Amino acid sequence: GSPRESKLSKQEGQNYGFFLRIEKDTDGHLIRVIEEGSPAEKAGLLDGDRVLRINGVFVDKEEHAQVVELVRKSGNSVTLLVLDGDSYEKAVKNQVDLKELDIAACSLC
Repeated sequence: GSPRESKLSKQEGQNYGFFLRIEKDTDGHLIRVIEEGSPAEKAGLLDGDRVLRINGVFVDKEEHAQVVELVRKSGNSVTLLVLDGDSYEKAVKNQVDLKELDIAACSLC
């Protein structure tokens, strides 16, 4: 499956509505527990998605704290490039260069 670009917006007094996790023996910055009615929910985030980029910044190899800090530094809007859990785990298995993944697609019909 393709990565997706999710554009989240929130107000002061709100959160985006998900947890970012590192899990034992699991690769990637994991999105977990999408809160009902949240910006994350509205923006198409899914449990098990990995965050590849935050506002264009490649974060797959960054430490958890630095990924969370980039979210904080983004303020009340943030663009996430995410990849679903199955596609991410297949990509790592297949030695796909995650840095080259982009949403741009174009086919002639």
